[PDB]
Amino acid sequence: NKLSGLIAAPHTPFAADGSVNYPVIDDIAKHLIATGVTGAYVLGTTGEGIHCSVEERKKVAERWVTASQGQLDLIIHTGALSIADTLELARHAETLDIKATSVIGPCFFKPSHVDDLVEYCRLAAASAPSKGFYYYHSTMSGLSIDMEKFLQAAGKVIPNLSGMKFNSPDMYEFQRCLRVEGGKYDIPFGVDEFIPAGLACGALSAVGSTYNYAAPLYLELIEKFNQGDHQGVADCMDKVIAIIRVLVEYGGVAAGKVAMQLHGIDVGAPRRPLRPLTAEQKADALAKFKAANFL
Amino acid sequence: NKLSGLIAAPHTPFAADGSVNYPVIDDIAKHLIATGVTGAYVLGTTGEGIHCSVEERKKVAERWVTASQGQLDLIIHTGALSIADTLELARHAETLDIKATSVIGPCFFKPSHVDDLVEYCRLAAASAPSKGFYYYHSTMSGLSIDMEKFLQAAGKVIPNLSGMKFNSPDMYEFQRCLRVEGGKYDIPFGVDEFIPAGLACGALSAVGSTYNYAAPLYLELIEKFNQGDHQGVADCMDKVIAIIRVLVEYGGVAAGKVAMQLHGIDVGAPRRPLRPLTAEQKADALAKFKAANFL
Amino acid sequence: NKLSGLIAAPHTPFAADGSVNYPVIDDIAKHLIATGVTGAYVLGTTGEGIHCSVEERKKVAERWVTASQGQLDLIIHTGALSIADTLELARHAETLDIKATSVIGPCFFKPSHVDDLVEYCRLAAASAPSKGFYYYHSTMSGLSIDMEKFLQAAGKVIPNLSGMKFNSPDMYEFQRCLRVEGGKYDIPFGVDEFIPAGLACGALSAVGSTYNYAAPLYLELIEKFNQGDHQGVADCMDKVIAIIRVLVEYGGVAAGKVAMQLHGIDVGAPRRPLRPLTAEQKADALAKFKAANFL
Amino acid sequence: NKLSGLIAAPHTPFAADGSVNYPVIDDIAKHLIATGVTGAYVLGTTGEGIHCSVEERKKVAERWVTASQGQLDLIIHTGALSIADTLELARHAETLDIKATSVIGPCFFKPSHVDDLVEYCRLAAASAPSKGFYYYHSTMSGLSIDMEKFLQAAGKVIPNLSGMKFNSPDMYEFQRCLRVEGGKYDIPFGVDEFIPAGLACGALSAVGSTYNYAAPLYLELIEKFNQGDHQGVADCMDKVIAIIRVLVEYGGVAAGKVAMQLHGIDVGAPRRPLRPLTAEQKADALAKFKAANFL
Repeated sequence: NKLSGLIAAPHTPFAADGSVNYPVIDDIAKHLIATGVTGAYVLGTTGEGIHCSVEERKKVAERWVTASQGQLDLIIHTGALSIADTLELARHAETLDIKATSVIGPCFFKPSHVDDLVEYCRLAAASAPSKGFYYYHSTMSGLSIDMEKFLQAAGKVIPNLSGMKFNSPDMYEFQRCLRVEGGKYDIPFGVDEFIPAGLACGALSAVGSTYNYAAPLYLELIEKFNQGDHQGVADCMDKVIAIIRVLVEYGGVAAGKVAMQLHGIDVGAPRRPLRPLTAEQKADALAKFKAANFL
Repeated sequence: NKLSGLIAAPHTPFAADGSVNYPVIDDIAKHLIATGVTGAYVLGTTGEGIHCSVEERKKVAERWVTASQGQLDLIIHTGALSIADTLELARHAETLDIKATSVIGPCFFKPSHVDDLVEYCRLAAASAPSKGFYYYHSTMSGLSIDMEKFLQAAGKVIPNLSGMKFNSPDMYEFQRCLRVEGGKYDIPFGVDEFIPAGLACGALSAVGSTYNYAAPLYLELIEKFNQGDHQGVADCMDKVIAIIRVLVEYGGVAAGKVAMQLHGIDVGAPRRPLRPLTAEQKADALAKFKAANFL
Repeated sequence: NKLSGLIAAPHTPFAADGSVNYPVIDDIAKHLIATGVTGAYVLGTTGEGIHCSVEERKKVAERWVTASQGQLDLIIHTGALSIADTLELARHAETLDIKATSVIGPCFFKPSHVDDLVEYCRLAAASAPSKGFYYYHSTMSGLSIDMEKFLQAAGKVIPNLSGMKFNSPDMYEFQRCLRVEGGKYDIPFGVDEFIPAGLACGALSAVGSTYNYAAPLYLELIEKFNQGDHQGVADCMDKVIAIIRVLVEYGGVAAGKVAMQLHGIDVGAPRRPLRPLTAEQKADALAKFKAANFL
Repeated sequence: NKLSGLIAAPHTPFAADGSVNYPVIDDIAKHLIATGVTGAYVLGTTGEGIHCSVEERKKVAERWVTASQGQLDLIIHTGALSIADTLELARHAETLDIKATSVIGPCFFKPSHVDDLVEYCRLAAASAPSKGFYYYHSTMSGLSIDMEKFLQAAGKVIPNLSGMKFNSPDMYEFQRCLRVEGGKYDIPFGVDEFIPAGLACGALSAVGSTYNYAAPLYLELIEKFNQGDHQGVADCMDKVIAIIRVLVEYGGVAAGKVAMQLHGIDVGAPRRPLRPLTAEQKADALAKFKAANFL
């Protein structure tokens, strides 16, 4: 069963001292359900998964299950630089009522051959075997492996392979991945500000940080696209562009976290090494988000 | 005013000894006109302009004017690493019945500030003042200058600025450039294998190498896209993808030059430093182009 | 007290099933002491620190203390993508009889401003305050921050700053770092195959993987350098080059681990995602190490 | 046979309007001879060769022959993006009383295989067959070809191959190149700010821009290095570092051109696309050069 619609990549909320603020996960989940989002990609980049300890990540995933009350497709990102940590997280995720697990490409010792990336993913997927498995392809990992070649090789050895979260501007590679094995795999599209391109290139779902706080804007864009209203799509993209400008100026995680206050949710600052916003910067970011006129 | 439809970036034909084979330009131009292409972007990357001497480039541009008989919008790429060469080529282009001149970003001493790239373009545009002027933005130049900021700054000091040929996968930047100065500028889209993305993001024209030999395929794709026939676009992209695979395997210039034989035109090998294809490779490339089923 | 001489960056030994083989740490330590190495940089890149869990890393550091019996300067790399993990590791290292802790630059969310990298390091250093602190500068982290600027800023806020392990070919930057604050800081040089350059540019110590199994070769090179025997330095570098060729062919961690069998120590395979060597590759690597003629 | 000592890479002097100011070449050459420089690498990066037209480059090379009166080893850089230009420049250089020609790696269509770079060089060397031939390896070209493999392959098909100008921080690669074919080839070292590293790694000569105006400083550094006076080398490098800081702040070509005024020589501004210095910046750069205390 492939994903559909908008899947948020939610933040992990931190208290003033940087500890995980677990009850605020309930707030985020309720907001996602209310705004038409169909799922959550948990503890990925936007969720600062790699900023949390193994024990924090287990507790965050458990809280997402209880908070979502079966109303969201849940995908748990279990990736970490340590295979010990990854497999421990995968074994825990296997005990949860979730749709799938996922790992991003290791970004320090960078796999440079298809087979090496496949074997890393095979281990993670085999530790959560009764759940689906998505590779998380991100340009932030800096890998040079072609994702069509990866998907073809991984499909032969990972029996619970579901597909790939695609965080890359390479729309040619995206289209080739959609065609692997006769279209078998699920390739949720990961670049929010490319959404007209994703739709035109065959995306069935999109996973992204801005759907945490601007999902109705994108649901309107999708409807205008389906209705052939090209001017309406452009008008929606005026507002999408205005959002992205704030993320570029102030940092995607930091500014996106501030944006949650436009829905009454204080998810705290990012964790170091990410830089927090000053009070002046937070007020400027909120003002620019409001001027974007999407709420 | 603005370009429309498909603009081919034609090859420069070389004889067996590597000299320019000027009469074959007549053949290419007749083919472009016959297949519905509306213009030619001359002596760019596909045309190996930087592989030709100043005197060769002057004669090539003259031959395109004569060969096209007023039936193609002609844009002459005048860019070179030497400003002396660039301005000599621009002064010559100013004497020709052409639509516009254009320069690519200098790729050795790479401009790193907006104003530095603007001043280089300003000199080139001012030597062909009565023609339009397109900046050629290519990721091959390796510059880190944002194209929206460039276009805003360039518009203030280049009075014949027409816009920008956009050879980059950054669809967010593309959409911002389309919006500069209330949509004043012309931003032809340069990434053939992204054409559904470009169209969905507002492209009014496309400029590319594959329109030299597969224009009917892309004309059909554009028709299906304008009709909202999403499956039709994907079916066309099956064939586009098959073409691109051959260019990736054998080299874009080298394989595209071979593809011209499918229309009876021998444009020779690329010039060194580009590598020529062996007889066996040429035959394999032609077989793969035929199997792509676009003719 | 600045480091002196050769500091090995030891491997972490794994058993056949990938678990940590703690008693083999005793073997490595005894070999380092016997071959004239003065210290160990523990759980860095060569030690696959980021491949181990927090609990594994604590136990590995404890074993290095007991194994070394006060005969080695010990520097514990505590860096991890999670600040929670890093500070937990630093708090544990503070309880150990070691010289210093160290963190590498975070490589996913890459700090792009000096102050942001400084604050990350300040937190790690302040959790092991009674030990020295070395920043681990590695080109593998992909950061664009100038290390002289970093050291000048970090010196103002990190009171236990000792200096920097310098794993970069930028010998100009290296020389500037040696001069910060009148030469206050310790800059162990991290590129083994550059050692003549490091010596000529003022290095007082070198930290590296090849000193695990080839320390006498480099001790001879250093003596020849000090004695003005330029031909002897070149002759030693013939053998250094032969070693590096094997690391390039088969992987630095994987081939270096195999090299430990030339001293009777089986440190196992690298952990995934690093690729293990086949039996045929291991035999070829050992044969090439022996042909290098350094043992 | 092989170069020795310091080889300056001289500037090309431009008049106020950007035209070549040929008589100032006489001034530069007289200064180089007076200060003990043994050769000139002409129309390379520092000489802005790729900023000059073919006819300008011919006349510049002719002026260097006349101005130097047989007292400098002359190497003419003939490289250009167009093979037509390169071979025309090489044919002209073959008529001159010079030591060698040279080409830099093409930087737009980047050769990615050894044999492709070899064939480009082979053509350029074969058009000036009675002169030596140096490949110019520069990281500015952005090629990923290993220079030892290149030199081994090039030696088999280029009979007048002399060696390689080495502008890269990879001292391991440098040392391997020095060893090719039993040490046959000449590998002048191109990174001024690394000169202690180059000397320690076997350099017999250095080619660089700062030897245009600080040759006595580097002659003293070489003397101290050959004496094994490690503190003396470091004291000289204090002044080298101070020079390099000005080039980093204001641009290597732009600031180095200004530095020629410290010897009474006005070589003008760089050519566009390089940015000129304002009057205030020129005065600040000259003050910083004077404070470096090398004159």
